Amino acid sequence: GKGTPSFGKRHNKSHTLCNRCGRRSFHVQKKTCSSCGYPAAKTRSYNWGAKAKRRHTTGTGRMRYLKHVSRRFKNGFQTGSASK
Amino acid sequence: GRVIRNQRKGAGSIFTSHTRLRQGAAKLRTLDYAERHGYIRGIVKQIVHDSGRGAPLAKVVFRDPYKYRLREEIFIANEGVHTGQFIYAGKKASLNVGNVL
Amino acid sequence: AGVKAYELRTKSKEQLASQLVDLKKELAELKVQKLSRPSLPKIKTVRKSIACVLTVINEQQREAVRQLYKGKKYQPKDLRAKKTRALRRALTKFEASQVTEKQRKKQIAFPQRKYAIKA
Amino acid sequence: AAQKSFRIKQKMAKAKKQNRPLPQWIRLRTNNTIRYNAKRRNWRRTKMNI
Amino acid sequence: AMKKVEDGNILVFQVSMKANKYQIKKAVKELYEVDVLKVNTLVRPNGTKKAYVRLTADYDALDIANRIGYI
RNA sequence: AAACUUUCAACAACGGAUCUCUUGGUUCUCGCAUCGAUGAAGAACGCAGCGAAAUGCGAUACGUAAUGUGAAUUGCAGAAUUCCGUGAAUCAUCGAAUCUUUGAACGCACAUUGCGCCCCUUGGUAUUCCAGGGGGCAUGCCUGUUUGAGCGUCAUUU
RNA sequence: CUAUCUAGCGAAACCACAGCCAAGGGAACGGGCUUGGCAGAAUCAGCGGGGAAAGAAGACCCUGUUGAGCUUGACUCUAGU
RNA sequence: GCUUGUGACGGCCCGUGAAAAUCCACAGGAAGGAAUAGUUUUCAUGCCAGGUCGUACUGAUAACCGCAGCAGGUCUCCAAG
RNA sequence: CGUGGAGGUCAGUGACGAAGCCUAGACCGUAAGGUCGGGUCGAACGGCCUCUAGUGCAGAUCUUGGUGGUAGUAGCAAAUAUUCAAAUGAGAACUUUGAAGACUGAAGUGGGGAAAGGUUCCACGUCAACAGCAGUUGGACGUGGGUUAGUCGAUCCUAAGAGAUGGGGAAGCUCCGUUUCAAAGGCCUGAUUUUAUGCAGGCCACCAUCGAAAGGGAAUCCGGUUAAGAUUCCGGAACCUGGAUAUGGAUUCUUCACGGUAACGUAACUGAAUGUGGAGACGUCGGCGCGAGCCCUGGGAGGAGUUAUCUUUUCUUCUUAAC
RNA sequence: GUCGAAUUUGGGUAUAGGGGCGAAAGACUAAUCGAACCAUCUAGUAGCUGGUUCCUGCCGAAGUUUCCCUCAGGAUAGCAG
RNA sequence: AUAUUGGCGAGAGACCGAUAGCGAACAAGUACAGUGAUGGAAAGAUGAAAAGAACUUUGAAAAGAGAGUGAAAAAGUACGUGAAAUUGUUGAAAGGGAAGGGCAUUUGAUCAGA
Ligand SMILES: [K+]
Ligand SMILES: [Mg+2]
Ligand SMILES: [Mg+2]
Ligand SMILES: [Mg+2]
Ligand SMILES: [Mg+2]
Ligand SMILES: [Mg+2]
Ligand SMILES: [Mg+2]
Ligand SMILES: [Mg+2]
Ligand SMILES: [Mg+2]
Ligand SMILES: [Mg+2]
Ligand SMILES: [Mg+2]
Ligand SMILES: [Mg+2]
Ligand SMILES: [Mg+2]
Ligand SMILES: [Mg+2]
Ligand SMILES: [Mg+2]
Ligand SMILES: [Mg+2]
Ligand SMILES: [Mg+2]
Ligand SMILES: [Mg+2]
Ligand SMILES: [Mg+2]
Ligand SMILES: [Mg+2]
Ligand SMILES: [Mg+2]
Ligand SMILES: [Mg+2]
Ligand SMILES: [Mg+2]
Ligand SMILES: [Mg+2]
Ligand SMILES: [Mg+2]
Ligand SMILES: [Mg+2]
Ligand SMILES: [Mg+2]
Ligand SMILES: [Mg+2]
Ligand SMILES: [Mg+2]
Ligand SMILES: [Mg+2]
Ligand SMILES: [Mg+2]
Ligand SMILES: [Mg+2]
Ligand SMILES: [Mg+2]
Ligand SMILES: [Mg+2]
Ligand SMILES: [Mg+2]
Ligand SMILES: [Mg+2]
Ligand SMILES: [Mg+2]
Ligand SMILES: [Mg+2]
Ligand SMILES: [Mg+2]
Ligand SMILES: [Mg+2]
Ligand SMILES: [Mg+2]
Ligand SMILES: [Mg+2]
Ligand SMILES: [Mg+2]
Ligand SMILES: [Mg+2]
Ligand SMILES: [Mg+2]
Ligand SMILES: [Mg+2]
Ligand SMILES: [Mg+2]
Ligand SMILES: [Mg+2]
Ligand SMILES: [Mg+2]
Ligand SMILES: [Mg+2]
Ligand SMILES: [Mg+2]
Ligand SMILES: [Mg+2]
Ligand SMILES: [Mg+2]
Ligand SMILES: [Mg+2]
Ligand SMILES: [Mg+2]
Ligand SMILES: [Mg+2]
Ligand SMILES: [Mg+2]
Ligand SMILES: [Mg+2]
Ligand SMILES: [Mg+2]
Ligand SMILES: [Mg+2]
Ligand SMILES: [Zn+2]
Repeated sequence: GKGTPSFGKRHNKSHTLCNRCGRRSFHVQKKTCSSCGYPAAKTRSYNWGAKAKRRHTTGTGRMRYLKHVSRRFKNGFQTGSASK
Repeated sequence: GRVIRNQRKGAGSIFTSHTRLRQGAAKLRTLDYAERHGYIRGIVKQIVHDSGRGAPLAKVVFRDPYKYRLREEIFIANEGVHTGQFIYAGKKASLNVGNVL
Repeated sequence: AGVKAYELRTKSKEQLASQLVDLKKELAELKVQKLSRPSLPKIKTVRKSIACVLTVINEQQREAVRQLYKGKKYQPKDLRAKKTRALRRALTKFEASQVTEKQRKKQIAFPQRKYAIKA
Repeated sequence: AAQKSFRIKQKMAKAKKQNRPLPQWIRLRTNNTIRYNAKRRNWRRTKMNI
Repeated sequence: AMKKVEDGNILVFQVSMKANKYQIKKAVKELYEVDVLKVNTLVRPNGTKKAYVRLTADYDALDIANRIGYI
């Protein structure tokens, strides 16, 4: 055993989907995401994991608000309207 | 170079006591005014087996002196104690088997 | 070619609500038709008309609340200006221009003088 | 499992909806580097891993 | 679904995934002016929601479908 | 002698080298200072007449409003050509909005699209039950408000 | 049932170049070198002499101022007490 | 007779073989209670509502894991002569 | 000598063909190399003087990619086994139908499920790739269709355990601990109805929450129906929970029922706090009793098979849910 | 071999790397165990093995001395340009 | 005044030129592997313009042969050029247990110079 016959017994998931990152790294019994650290308030990341930081850092999503912050700054955070 | 078995026992992972079937901690009544000054009479309702304990336990029901209700206590049954026997606990209790003095 | 926001802005909120209901009925009819008809693109115009009507309705409601809260402090937070969080937390111009009495006295007495070297 | 969580069923629904070949009118667009659906998945080849 | 409309007096609707059976019943009643005997719902494998709305015997689902534009 | 083997050439294969390309990288320099409880970064799921993605967006869903430009978009279909016009566009700009489910993530939970409580309102006789709509209910801390606790303690009636 | 022959299908190990010997000498056991024996296309099934056949930078042994597991009044420390 | 449910028993233990939600009953006697009338939704009948998510199929010598349509592995119910 | 790039120069070469590549064609150099012709090709490139380097490959069990001989070779041999005909089709050992021969032999090669998968289910079209032969077939490819619940599950409960809070520790990420050294409370209602609430009569607490699709647990069955769903749809027939309710019944002039010696009976037959009790709720094995379903079997009422002979015969239908 | 109890087994749960777990084999801890896996420190160090890419011309060795925790290394003198 | 391998906006280079340069010039932190932490590719070029081959014919069909487009199909989306290994055909030659090499000449083929 310990090879092919043992691989036949693999039908119980150690991890499921994480609510925070969606990676299937949420350890069911530990109730902790091995990837993002949920439910810890901080997002898990390590300076030895530079590639993982790059995978999950700012700019890898769509930046729904941060993408417009810069244009708003350039216009000086104006508040009125263009006023034809 | 390895942590030996008696060392591993202290972490209490697989060396904890199997307490599922146990009847509860066998204890005398809380030492109160009635036992400190006179006595209180309880009744032996059941003499039961405790898992993991050789001695049988006696469930003894006393009246609550301050509230209308019954308080069940788990004594360790002394030999000769029987169900339906009246147990007397306190300073003024008699020198009879099963009494708490 | 759909509704125009400048046209909708001349209508009362009841007229806008009625037009919104009519546009929703029209969209429902159009998507019923879509199941049979192959590739009708008229649905997009009605969807954008619904969006325009909703935008104008919200503009009117928000302007009404702005008028209600005009002048008084503590307006609703979605009507307050959205600078950055740090910018909202920064000292106002009044603060950070506050000076102590001693400082004001000495800066009035000895301001930076204007001078030139002339030789 | 036939008794699945709604989250699982939502993921399977998305996978089913995206299990399709490339639309044929793409490959007619002006520049169109896209040749085929390179992200096509099949139940017999690559598992979703939830 | 059209067979259900013809034979079972049941209208088949795609409905909001957030809508429950009460909401489906009251929305069908308001939109189409019909009495609803029963609402059964399921979530299709494509992730949308399908409602089988059995109208009461007072109304004819084929007639309602003809009115609302799909025969 | 053929076949076969080997060598060379031509043509054809195999393969993708070379050459020439280059909306990419790399390094240097210059300038600027702007994320988030007013909900960020990130995630999930959705949204187009015909899209699986990338990109965009959020049930107002490849977008609404506003401003500028001034006639497109384009793979097809459709629409329009009044297009001498508050007006095309997958345009630019962008100050008004929307912004599903989440996420520091905030009613409680979450391997559940699970379970409450409060207010306003609508329907079912309906303050109590059920349902729909709208608005709410986290924690630490600060200032203040109100209601309180303690023979901690003052005065006063006594 | 294979092996075998056929239709279809169709890998791998391995491969400096290759493949007949005897003796000689030679890194002291040659497929090649020297001297002889010889030597005729293209091949099939078997076979286990040889290819000091393949498999793996010998695990034995030694060397390294290379480790590691383990032990002990080795040297130097240390949790605890 | 087989399978299965169940009953009353009997053997065994230095083993005596879950918990909680929940439901009922009893003790008690607070309170509320009748005469051109009071009492009772634990009796009968009658009225209304019951949301959300799952639900297809395989479950294995081809739908799972083992690089695969792999002689391996992977829990269980029914069970004819 | 040769290579990438740089300053200068030849007002160098070039779509009338740069570079590259191929060429048992020619020339120069001892050589590194250089030059020319021919073919191919399509957009750049070279001589000289200098500058500069990521500048020259046969090896490194080198790296990446590509390709051989081996070699049409090893082999495609476990799970008893196939055959005839027709249809379809360009094409049939392998598809479909029929016939025949076999097997699993109910601890199945049958009928369902749990985990897992995720559309593989089903239909239509369809064969380039995949099914180590084939293929008209397919778990493939393309396009669509399909999963209907008050009663089945989840949801709720707690189990081993997990884990906030109050606190304590830790520089800190965080750790401990789960009722603890905490002012940890909602629900009844006198009274209030300046408002059934605050003031105000009075009753109960040694504590979040998560943790079981096999434990606990409110309640649904039968018949029929689809290409594919069924305890979910349809038809009929029930039941539970929550709520609202009005009759009838019952009860009362001895106000809160009567009967039976009793065990107890009933259509009902007031009952707050508080307390107590029960159910939930429990091991295993052995024989014995009973039930259900199945098996076996008699008569009869049908249908089928064998019938040279024999066989009142062989096979088969004769059923009854929850409530 | 064993097959009714130190039995077999699903699911839930706990124990995590000098740690666990071990009816004890240094066994097992996801084909990994006399210290798992992943990333980083890290292009770790190597007196040791392998390789180290154009031509021609001229000159042209040493394996010896002394010292070294030196004996597969170096310094030093010698030989060479 | 100083720092700045992050962010935003710019200007550059004796830098690299698709096995190089960031891992990623492209739907690249993608596909895919792993329970997981993590690991992590390959992959640019028809042509000025699709003008992306009407039509005929053989074939069940894929396709072929023509025709046609185009400057070119010796550019046919298996697309610029199109090397080598390796391969087919054709032609030439040689061949008693390898082949290849050096010097020299014969023979065949081929060729420059004058
Ligand atoms: K070791
Ligand atoms: Mg192992
Ligand atoms: Mg586990
Ligand atoms: Mg314990
Ligand atoms: Mg349902
Ligand atoms: Mg938001
Ligand atoms: Mg010999
Ligand atoms: Mg010899
Ligand atoms: Mg040899
Ligand atoms: Mg010889
Ligand atoms: Mg021979
Ligand atoms: Mg042999
Ligand atoms: Mg041999
Ligand atoms: Mg060695
Ligand atoms: Mg070795
Ligand atoms: Mg040494
Ligand atoms: Mg050591
Ligand atoms: Mg049984
Ligand atoms: Mg089913
Ligand atoms: Mg099934
Ligand atoms: Mg089965
Ligand atoms: Mg598989
Ligand atoms: Mg360079
Ligand atoms: Mg040329
Ligand atoms: Mg050549
Ligand atoms: Mg060109
Ligand atoms: Mg180099
Ligand atoms: Mg090489
Ligand atoms: Mg070399
Ligand atoms: Mg090699
Ligand atoms: Mg290789
Ligand atoms: Mg063979
Ligand atoms: Mg074999
Ligand atoms: Mg066989
Ligand atoms: Mg057949
Ligand atoms: Mg048999
Ligand atoms: Mg048989
Ligand atoms: Mg099928
Ligand atoms: Mg095949
Ligand atoms: Mg085939
Ligand atoms: Mg056919
Ligand atoms: Mg299919
Ligand atoms: Mg149930
Ligand atoms: Mg804790
Ligand atoms: Mg729970
Ligand atoms: Mg259960
Ligand atoms: Mg079915
Ligand atoms: Mg029904
Ligand atoms: Mg009576
Ligand atoms: Mg040993
Ligand atoms: Mg190095
Ligand atoms: Mg010399
Ligand atoms: Mg050596
Ligand atoms: Mg690259
Ligand atoms: Mg290249
Ligand atoms: Mg692993
Ligand atoms: Mg190319
Ligand atoms: Mg050309
Ligand atoms: Mg080419
Ligand atoms: Mg070649
Ligand atoms: Zn996560």
